[PDB]
Amino acid sequence: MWVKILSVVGARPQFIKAAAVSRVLRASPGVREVLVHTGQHYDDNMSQVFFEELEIPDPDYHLGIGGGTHGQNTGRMLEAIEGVLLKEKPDWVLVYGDTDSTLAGALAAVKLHIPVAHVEAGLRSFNRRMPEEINRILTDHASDLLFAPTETAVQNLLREGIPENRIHLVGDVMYDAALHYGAKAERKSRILERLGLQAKGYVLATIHRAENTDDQERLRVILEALAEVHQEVPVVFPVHPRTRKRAEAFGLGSYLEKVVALEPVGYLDMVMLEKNARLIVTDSGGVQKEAYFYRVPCVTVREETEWVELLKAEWNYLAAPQNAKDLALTILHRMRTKGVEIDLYGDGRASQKISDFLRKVGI
Amino acid sequence: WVKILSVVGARPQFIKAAAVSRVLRASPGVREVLVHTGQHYDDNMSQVFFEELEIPDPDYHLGIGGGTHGQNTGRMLEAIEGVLLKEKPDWVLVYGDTDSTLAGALAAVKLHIPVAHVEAGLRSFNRRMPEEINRILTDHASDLLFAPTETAVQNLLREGIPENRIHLVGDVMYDAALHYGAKAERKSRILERLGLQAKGYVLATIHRAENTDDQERLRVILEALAEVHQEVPVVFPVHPRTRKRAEAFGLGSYLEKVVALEPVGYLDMVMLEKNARLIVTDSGGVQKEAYFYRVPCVTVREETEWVELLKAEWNYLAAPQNAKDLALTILHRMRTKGVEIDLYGDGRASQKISDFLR
Ligand SMILES: CC(=O)N[C@@H]1[C@@H](OP(=O)(O)OP(=O)(O)OC[C@H]2O[C@@H](n3ccc(=O)[nH]c3=O)[C@H](O)[C@@H]2O)O[C@H](C(=O)O)[C@@H](O)[C@@H]1NC(C)=O
Ligand SMILES: CC(=O)N[C@@H]1[C@@H](OP(=O)(O)OP(=O)(O)OC[C@H]2O[C@@H](n3ccc(=O)[nH]c3=O)[C@H](O)[C@@H]2O)O[C@H](C(=O)O)[C@@H](O)[C@@H]1NC(C)=O
Ligand SMILES: [Cl-]
Ligand code: NA
Ligand code: NA
Repeated sequence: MWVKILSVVGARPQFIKAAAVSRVLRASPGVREVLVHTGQHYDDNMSQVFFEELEIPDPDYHLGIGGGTHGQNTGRMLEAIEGVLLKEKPDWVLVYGDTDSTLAGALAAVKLHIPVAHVEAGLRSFNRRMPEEINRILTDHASDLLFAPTETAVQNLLREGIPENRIHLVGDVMYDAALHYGAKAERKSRILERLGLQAKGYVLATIHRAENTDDQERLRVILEALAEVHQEVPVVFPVHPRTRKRAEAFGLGSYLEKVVALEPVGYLDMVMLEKNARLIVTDSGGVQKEAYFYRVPCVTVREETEWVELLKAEWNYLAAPQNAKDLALTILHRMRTKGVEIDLYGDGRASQKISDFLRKVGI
Repeated sequence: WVKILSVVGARPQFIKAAAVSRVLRASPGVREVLVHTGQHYDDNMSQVFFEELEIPDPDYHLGIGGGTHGQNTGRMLEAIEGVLLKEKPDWVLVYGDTDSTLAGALAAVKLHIPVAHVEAGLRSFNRRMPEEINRILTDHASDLLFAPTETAVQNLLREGIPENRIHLVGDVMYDAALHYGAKAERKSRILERLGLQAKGYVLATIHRAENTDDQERLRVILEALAEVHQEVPVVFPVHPRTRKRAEAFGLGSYLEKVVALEPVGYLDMVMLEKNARLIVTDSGGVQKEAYFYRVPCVTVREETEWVELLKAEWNYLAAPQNAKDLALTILHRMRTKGVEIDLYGDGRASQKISDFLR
């Protein structure tokens, strides 16, 4: 009954998913966990704070890979992860989400015949210019187990020819995380006090996607829209490090001063900011869902989302950044809104469902 | 004019690329760029194809190979992208199903460079085969899928890939046989060199890992071929890895018993194929080629991706479970043939491909 299960994680949102899962595997008797941190997120506010606050053991391995092209990053990680797998020889490799790390892990494993399970499988944007879209498609096609969080994702995998018996709708482990760490956030966050905000008295924003930050006019559209909204309702913005580097390089730095621009916060503070906001504006996948978790209206600053159920339930609304004036107006309009009551993403036990499937599979 | 960059790493990919190159040189507004990833690198596994099939010197040799899946693929992924960044082609073409193919496709698609897969949609339905993974992942990464067969088309549709991205163009390896057949007739002296009479010998190639990494399977095969040899000469251009495995397991004496050769160039292979009474193989290319020349084929495997060849009775599967059983199957199939049928197209697969890229 001694099974070794190795998780590959590279970034903040993967650390959070792995926490939810690791919490449950830690209670599985006879399961040894190994964690490989690939190196993409290394700053202590992007990485270690997740390990501390979320109670995750330090990574068994730090590969320290990041900062180059898709080829460099992905190719160096593929070779580096495979080296770990030949030594650790796990029974299962878990990969999470849709980064270059995810694919590099799936691909390292599948060629060694090591069973791979994709946590958060079958999400599609249908925009292959997104690197994440390639990553999750190829990942999914290389996996033995596909842990789908929604029915859309199930349907996506069936339509690409993947057999039912490898597909499991288990819900979203990020809902487990919100459920299980909520009380701890409540008890230990002092972020509202420290910023001097009260409930329903601000708007929360995050923005980090390449399409939005790698293009000067697009980024300007966003920051100027945020500064405008700030006039009517205060705007709290924990700026991703790369979003700060890009704003700076572009001369848009002045705009961050016109809002409540913070550094990245940890999960417990993030939970309290999200729970207590009037509205959340984001280009993050995870924040989209978490907005819904706390029944706070969301605007997503993208041309599409993989989380289509949120749009359909009216909790989310897309606003591509074409014009600052219009984007501000949309944000203020949507602050007045609410979606319909509905249960998405499961019961908070997606991680237990995952654990059960891993041990009782037949390897 | 439009820039079309081809990634090739192995013998069969040089052959496929030869046929495609032949069309693209003659195309009005096409510049061709060629990347050799470095996977096959002897003269008899590489250079001989460039010389004999009139393939222009590659623009880049990456010189990668000989490591694990992780090493070869990751390093190819990094190096190929470096080339794509300099060259910025309009199309990337990848071929077959090796690690080179997947690395090429994945380098390109993240840079928004349209990828087209030459030989798309083949499936063994055994995902423990590395190339099965490679061609699945490649097909889902590509923009255009050049399928050689109906089965391949159906495989691609079943996986959700839209019919507007799927072109059944036949097989560029049929192009190559057709378009370099004369040349081979003119230049090849190998039958004479080896004292062989047309249709007085059997041709064998064996290189798949499931047959060469398993000592029992390889012994079964090499004993079977030695037995067959007693009835009708067996000629065997031995893949170098296959030689190494045979020597490693102590099976070198079975190679001595047949007419074992080193790998041969394509012109010699065409001549050996044409003129063989029967072909015994685990190669994908060679089983098709057997059919091209209406020579009965035995495939030493439990399945093949080329299922039409079994259906048409030109090919027959023979798993290497027992040396004498395998030999008897081989001798039995020598005096069979399959039905009249036209597979793999008319020899203008490459022309159809060229047209679609504009
Ligand atoms: C490339 C891309 O943008 N793909 C998607 C990407 O995730 P996300 O976009 O959500 O990145 P993030 O926003 O950095 O993190 C969110 C968390 O940080 C917390 N968060 C956020 C800010 C902060 O200051 N502090 C926090 O604790 C929040 O509370 C959240 O819990 O990578 C994910 C992954 O690979 O696993 C994919 O599953 C995912 N795909 C989908 C479809 O949602
Ligand atoms: C992993 C694997 O085995 N994948 C398959 C693999 O092909 P093959 O097995 O045919 O390799 P090979 O036999 O070394 O070369 C044949 C040629 O050599 C010539 N040949 C052969 C021997 C010789 O001594 N001299 C020659 O000129 C012959 O006349 C032939 O023209 O690689 C192909 C590729 O990636 O393009 C895949 O498309 C393919 N997948 C399928 C489905 O067939
Ligand atoms: Cl690096
Ligand atoms: Na659930
Ligand atoms: Na001999």
